[PDB]
Amino acid sequence: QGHMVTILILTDNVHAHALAVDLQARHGDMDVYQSPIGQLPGVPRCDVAERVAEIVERYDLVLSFHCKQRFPAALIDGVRCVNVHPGFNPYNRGWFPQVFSIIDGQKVGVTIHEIDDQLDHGPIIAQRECAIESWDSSGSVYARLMDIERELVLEHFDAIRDGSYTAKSPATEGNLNLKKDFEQLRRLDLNERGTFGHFLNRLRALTHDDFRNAWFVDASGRKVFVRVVLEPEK
Amino acid sequence: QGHMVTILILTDNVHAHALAVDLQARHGDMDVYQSPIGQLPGVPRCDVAERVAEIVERYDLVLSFHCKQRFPAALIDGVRCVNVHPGFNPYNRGWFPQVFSIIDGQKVGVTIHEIDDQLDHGPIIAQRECAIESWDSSGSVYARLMDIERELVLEHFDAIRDGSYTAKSPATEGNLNLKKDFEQLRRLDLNERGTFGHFLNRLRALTHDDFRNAWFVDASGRKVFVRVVLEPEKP
Ligand SMILES: Cc1cn([C@H]2C[C@H](O)[C@@H](COP(=O)(O)OP(=O)(O)O[C@H]3O[C@H](C)[C@@H](N)[C@H](O)[C@H]3O)O2)c(=O)[nH]c1=O
Ligand SMILES: Nc1nc(=O)c2c([nH]1)NC[C@@H](CNc1ccc(C(=O)N[C@@H](CCC(=O)O)C(=O)O)cc1)N2C=O
Ligand SMILES: Cc1cn([C@H]2C[C@H](O)[C@@H](COP(=O)(O)OP(=O)(O)O)O2)c(=O)[nH]c1=O
Ligand SMILES: O=S(=O)(O)CCCN1CCN(CCO)CC1
Ligand SMILES: O=S(=O)(O)CCCN1CCN(CCO)CC1
Ligand SMILES: [Cl-]
Ligand SMILES: [Cl-]
Ligand SMILES: [Cl-]
Ligand SMILES: [K+]
Ligand SMILES: [Li+]
Ligand code: NA
Ligand code: NA
Ligand code: NA
Ligand code: NA
Repeated sequence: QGHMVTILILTDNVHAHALAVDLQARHGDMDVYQSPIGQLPGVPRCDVAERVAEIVERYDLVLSFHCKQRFPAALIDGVRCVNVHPGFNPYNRGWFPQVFSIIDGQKVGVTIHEIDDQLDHGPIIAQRECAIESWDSSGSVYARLMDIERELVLEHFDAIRDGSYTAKSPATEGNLNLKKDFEQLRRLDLNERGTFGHFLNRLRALTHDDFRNAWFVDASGRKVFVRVVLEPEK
Repeated sequence: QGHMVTILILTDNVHAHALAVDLQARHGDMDVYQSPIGQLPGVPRCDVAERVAEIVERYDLVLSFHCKQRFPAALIDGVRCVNVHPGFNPYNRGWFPQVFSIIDGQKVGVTIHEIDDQLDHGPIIAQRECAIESWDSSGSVYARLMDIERELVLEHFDAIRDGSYTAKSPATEGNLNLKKDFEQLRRLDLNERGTFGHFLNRLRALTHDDFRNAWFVDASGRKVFVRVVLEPEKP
């Protein structure tokens, strides 16, 4: 690779974009793009499936953040690809890890890994845990994860740039959540039974700033959105 | 007796006190005090238990506009006393009625009644139901209760003043909740089992603006306060 690694950053996430802009300031020989479905205003857009040859020619590393789908096989063939996933691989791989970890008690955190042909699966370069508190919501754990992502990436950047790491596969496969798994959690069945703790975990997992995630339908057919506000005694 | 009725209002609640002040424009011979329990800024105090004899001598009618001090027998027995109560008697008498009605499905509303030795008991002069929607909390219901209280009082004030009504006791005793019943409800047991509906009713019942009412203790012993935000979908 040597001393001049040309880097393509791909992300649709607002925090990771901001981090990428800081990396570009440090690195220089870097372009930062979003996908055809990103919502970052003014950020150049790249359809990776259609631009493979061009990417393989121009860049020495592709560094994605919070990637949701597989890369083209040819891209993997042609160029080193690394992803930054805001989960603790291999637990709750896939969509919105802290939502699922609030519910199931698995670790959450940030994982830098090589990209293979399974989602959030390839060999791990670096990772960092984020402890979840009994008062946390999705929103509050996520803000900490974004801080962790920044710290972790900045710590390991030169090694990622230089390829001077040796990544290691996780010992187990873990589990994967899909977009549809999140959507399925949103509907609250008023007749569902459980413990109060189970229900509070559900609510706090679906609480993320003012997103209208959780809803129920009342006996008259009216939909009602729900979120919780949790505050530890101090 | 119209203007010849000399009225005392005892009130410990900001909304009820504002209503009392408004009534003072409609009726000259009316005094407004808070009890020793009140924390209303600038409002003069009257200790009802110490001042019973003078109250009975000087007034023709005593109104409790959410007075927190219990009226002793000598007061209630010696002058007509009327309560304006933010519950629908005889259901969930006593403390914070809408909290308990959100959970149990009993009616809530406002009741104006003559006072006797029991709490929120006695002949009903007027009352009005407040509906509770699936998205309501204690705070949202209570705000409507204060609007209902103002409506009902303004409607019935002349009859109340003059004692011209024919009041009727409720046919059943209903049920009574005290401050301790609310303190106990506050604490959420994480191992309690129930329906999601039942749980949401508990949380919204304990949700009232930014009051830190509901709490649980986590596995490590840390207390955590909880409230819910419910928003119905707009058409
Ligand atoms: C102090 C306190 C209040 N609240 C809410 C629920 C309450 O219904 C509402 C108003 O509270 P408050 O203390 O102004 O209570 P009031 O509305 O003045 O009524 C209380 O006193 C009257 C003398 C009695 N007739 C009532 O039955 C009793 O509920 O605020 C809370 O949710 N938590 C609280 O700690
Ligand atoms: N005779 C009488 N009947 C009433 O219905 C009545 C009065 N007086 N006076 C004004 C007001 C008093 N209302 C109440 C309502 C609830 C409690 C109550 O829960 N008491 C608790 C102790 C409360 C504390 O520790 O702060 C108890 O355990 O008795 C007390 C007074 N009131 C109607 O509105
Ligand atoms: C899109 C979306 C996100 N979120 C929360 C959970 C996500 O972890 C967080 C960040 O969302 P987003 O930036 O879409 O996801 P990512 O971290 O995968 O780039 O926002 C919701 O709660 N509801 C939603 O509908
Ligand atoms: O209520 S909706 O889910 O339909 C719209 C969500 C709007 N907000 C999402 C969260 N951002 C803040 C970042 O989480 C503000 C806009
Ligand atoms: O958090 S505490 O419950 O100790 C105190 C909260 C005080 N707030 C009560 C609600 N009012 C608004 C009126 O309902 C504002 C202050
Ligand atoms: Cl949040
Ligand atoms: Cl169960
Ligand atoms: Cl409220
Ligand atoms: K290949
Ligand atoms: Li009362
Ligand atoms: Na290349
Ligand atoms: Na008189
Ligand atoms: Na005086
Ligand atoms: Na008298």
